[PDB]
Amino acid sequence: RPVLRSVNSREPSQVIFCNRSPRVVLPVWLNFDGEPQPYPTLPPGTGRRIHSYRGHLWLFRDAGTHDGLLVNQTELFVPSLNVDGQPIFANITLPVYTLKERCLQVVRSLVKPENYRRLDIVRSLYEDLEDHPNVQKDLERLTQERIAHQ
Amino acid sequence: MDVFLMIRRHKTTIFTDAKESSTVFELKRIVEGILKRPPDEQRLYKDDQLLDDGKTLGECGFTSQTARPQAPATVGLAFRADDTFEALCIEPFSSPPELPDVMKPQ
Amino acid sequence: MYVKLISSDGHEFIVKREHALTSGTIKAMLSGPNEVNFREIPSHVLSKVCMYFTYKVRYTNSSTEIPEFPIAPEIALELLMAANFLDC
Amino acid sequence: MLAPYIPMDDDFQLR
Repeated sequence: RPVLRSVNSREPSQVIFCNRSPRVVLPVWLNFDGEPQPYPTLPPGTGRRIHSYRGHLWLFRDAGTHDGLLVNQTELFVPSLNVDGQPIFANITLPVYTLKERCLQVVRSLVKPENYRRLDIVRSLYEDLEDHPNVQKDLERLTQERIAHQ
Repeated sequence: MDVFLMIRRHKTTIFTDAKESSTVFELKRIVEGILKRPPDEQRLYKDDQLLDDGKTLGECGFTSQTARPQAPATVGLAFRADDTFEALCIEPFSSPPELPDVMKPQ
Repeated sequence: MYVKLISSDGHEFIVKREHALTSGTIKAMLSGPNEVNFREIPSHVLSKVCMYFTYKVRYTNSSTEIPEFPIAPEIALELLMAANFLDC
Repeated sequence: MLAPYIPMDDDFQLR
């Protein structure tokens, strides 16, 4: 959607992606049409200089599972103009997952999807296991929260 | 500089936090409020080492780097008797069943 | 001040009341104007649940680097059922 | 329309 999208400012902004999580991080750039584009991943505890632009939008996920992550305590990161040539830091961290979500992550990392139904757990959880994290669904959710909050 | 702990005796365990700078005596005060036994009737341990009343938790070896919220450090607890010696005893938790085949690296 | 949770094998877990409220199930139970029995949950699971309460309270509303909440593969299914049951 | 890009540079460990 045009709501969540990068603006073609053409105004360079120096940024540093800092992975302060124990996950391999996938930076995702929202292009000019609001479509998510992947960028090189970051290993845990590593940082990297990025040449981005004022008004561009970024979000971050676990590279292998797409589990949600936060950047500077929030969902989206928007580069601003550099002051005194100081790069803008994008500190990526794990959010406090609910205990239920964390257990689902672990079970998913150990079980093949075609085997979920073989687990001796309550019926309702089968659906939860199958409803894995999805960036597209997140963008739609964020857009509703975005609009529907004014 | 908070340390997160599990104070255990027999089949009872108390989850609580304290400052690396607080003392063992102050930890006993916390226990007294919960289990109703004064500091002079309590024996606190880090493994098999009896912790002295006047030392800080830090001086005793507890550090926030190891005693974390999600993996608290264990503090053993024993109570005094007037003519007998109790002996530190921490009852083990239960054990889980075998990891289901579908969850094994197959 | 503190609430006592009882597991299936008789182990007693005493935690701060505010921490226990991390559980939506426990919050609703104590919302009215303490000892709570959860004798369907084994101690190897209830103990991890209490550690989760401490973790949630400490890291929520914090800008510090958050560590992973550890879950051994062999307790994952039971913990998942307890988290679902306790709403947390 | 200019997109983000990564300069050839050595990553650094977070201390």
